[PDB]
Amino acid sequence: KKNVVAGQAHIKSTFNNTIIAITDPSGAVISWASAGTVGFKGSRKSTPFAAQMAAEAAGRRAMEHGMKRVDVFVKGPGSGRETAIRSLGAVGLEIGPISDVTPVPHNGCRPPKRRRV
Amino acid sequence: MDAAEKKKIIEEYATHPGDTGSPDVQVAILTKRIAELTEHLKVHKGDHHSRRGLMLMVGQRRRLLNYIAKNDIEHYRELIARLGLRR
Amino acid sequence: KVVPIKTVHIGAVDYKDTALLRKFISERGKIRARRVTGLSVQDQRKVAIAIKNARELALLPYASTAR
Amino acid sequence: MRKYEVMIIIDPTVEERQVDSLMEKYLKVITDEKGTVDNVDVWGKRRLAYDIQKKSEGIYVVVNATCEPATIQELDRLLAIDEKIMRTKVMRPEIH
Amino acid sequence: GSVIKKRRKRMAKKKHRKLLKRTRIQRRRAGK
RNA sequence: AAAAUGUUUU
RNA sequence: GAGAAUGGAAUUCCUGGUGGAGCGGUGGAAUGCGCAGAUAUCAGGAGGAACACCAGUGGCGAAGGCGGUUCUCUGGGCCUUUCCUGACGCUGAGGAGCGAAAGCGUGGGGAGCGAACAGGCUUAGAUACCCUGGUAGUCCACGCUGUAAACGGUGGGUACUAGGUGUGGGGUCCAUUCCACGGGUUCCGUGCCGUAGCUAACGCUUUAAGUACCCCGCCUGGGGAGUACGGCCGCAAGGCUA
Ligand SMILES: [Mg+2]
Ligand SMILES: [Mg+2]
Ligand SMILES: [Mg+2]
Ligand SMILES: [Mg+2]
Ligand SMILES: [Mg+2]
Ligand SMILES: [Mg+2]
Ligand SMILES: [Mg+2]
Ligand SMILES: [Mg+2]
Ligand SMILES: [Mg+2]
Ligand SMILES: [Mg+2]
Ligand SMILES: [Mg+2]
Ligand SMILES: [Mg+2]
Ligand SMILES: [Mg+2]
Ligand SMILES: [Mg+2]
Ligand SMILES: [Mg+2]
Ligand SMILES: [Mg+2]
Repeated sequence: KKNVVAGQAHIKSTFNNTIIAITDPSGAVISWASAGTVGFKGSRKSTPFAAQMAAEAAGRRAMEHGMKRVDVFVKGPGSGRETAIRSLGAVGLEIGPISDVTPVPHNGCRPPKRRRV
Repeated sequence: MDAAEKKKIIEEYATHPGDTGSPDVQVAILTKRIAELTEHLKVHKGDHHSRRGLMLMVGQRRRLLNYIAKNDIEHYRELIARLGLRR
Repeated sequence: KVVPIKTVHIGAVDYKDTALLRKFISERGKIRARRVTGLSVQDQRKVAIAIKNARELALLPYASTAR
Repeated sequence: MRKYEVMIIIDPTVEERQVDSLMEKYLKVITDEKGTVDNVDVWGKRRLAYDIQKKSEGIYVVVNATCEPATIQELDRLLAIDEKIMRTKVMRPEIH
Repeated sequence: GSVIKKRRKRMAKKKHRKLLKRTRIQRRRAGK
């Protein structure tokens, strides 16, 4: 529809799945994907291959929306971060300053209780 | 206790001009410190550690007064009469 | 160990003086550990307090983030 | 009569003259009661390491003043109640 | 310590506290 | 990943 | 240690933009949330709580304990050659105070967390573990309670009895400086190794669990039982004595 050219990427990879959001540098999201959106569901949507699929799908849809090289910010203690980075590279668009936008409390709020598995 | 009234107390309770550590001087200094800390505690009733310091000062002054009274009872009476009459 | 990290001297700390505080702040924006900064305990404490004051007073970033 | 160092971050929209007027009036309220003012340094306009009240820059002032604790507290409350100063800090270097 | 001693005392205390909880009302009606 | 128990011989 | 102001990140909620099918969660799931636009993403705002890095092999406190910054108020410790007093010391039954957390009372606050609780899973059952929710509480003010594996499971004081080696604090000395790097030395901490010695052994060993002296608390087989009766304390829970 509209050519945004520059854009940027947000790669939120948690212990449960991976979410990729291609957005206008104004912050408005242009396209998005996740392991749940591209097929996988449940435990098997935490795999790096699921992040691969979701990242390439989001990149492709941003491409037919007309979006060139990306500045990427990654966040979360997931496993699909790098793999999604490669996926964006493979679909093909220049990747810039991989960030570390993941948050970190200064103690702050109390974390939930330790699991007793 | 900016050392000004401390030196004043030392000189006006000293037994002789060079005296700076006799029980009379010590009791006078301790009493002034107890008064100041009592005012501080009245402002901050929750300062338990400072209150313990105050109790330590009270006990130290009590032992010094006990020594003074054991040696010279009339001197003890004069000292406490100057210093709050021991109420 | 830590003796090979020679003890470093700084003189006055002076939280206003950003040069030393930059020398002791990490590339990410954090305060460097003692075993890597090579400071005495007292100098390290003064440097940490000065870094915190400069952070609160806008002379230093709380975190430099992207390099 | 202790000595203090107040660092003041003034809104960047100030362009001279009125910054000096504010400094003069605050130094006046310091000096009304035996409070000597050792030094006033205006660093000028500097970029803030992070945004303060939506402002990317600020005017930096350093006031070295010898005065009483009550006077310095009253100066601090004036600077707080003022709406034209972004931030204030009152250091008391124990040695100098 | 073999922890067995602490476990024995633990069970005795817990049983007595359960007795107090179940007989709380009667004690305050007539007794301690 | 959870996954209990083991009367009385002489 | 107490008081007051105040800083930034993060969580949650709110408002708006963007965008669209899931999100979340687990061993695997589901409950749950979501086209009434969630998750995500950006901007703005509100609010409560805790203070990354510094930060441990460390510091302080009688103990319990103590970590954003600044100011105000305040306690104790350490060192020093001179100075002062001249045994004023030590310990301390009863007594008094302080005393984590949970708990209680009145009022406030409430983001996150989270007993109870509800639901989903697992299971022979699951009044559990795990998951989604979630109230007291956690927070503040003023009281109350007075108990902990409140432990170094080691009462306080003092003198003496190989060393070796880290580290925290104050001096002082030296050479080059006329800083400091360095070495020494001294006083006070705080660890590790280790001799004599001690111990049933494990281990302790100048920070004693060694050799001694002073004072206090306490023990006398395991259960019954720190329970009953009585008394005291408390609003209650209960605590103390036993
Ligand atoms: Mg308070
Ligand atoms: Mg840490
Ligand atoms: Mg340690
Ligand atoms: Mg003499
Ligand atoms: Mg008592
Ligand atoms: Mg509590
Ligand atoms: Mg309450
Ligand atoms: Mg209430
Ligand atoms: Mg739960
Ligand atoms: Mg303890
Ligand atoms: Mg005991
Ligand atoms: Mg004792
Ligand atoms: Mg002993
Ligand atoms: Mg030692
Ligand atoms: Mg023994
Ligand atoms: Mg009882």
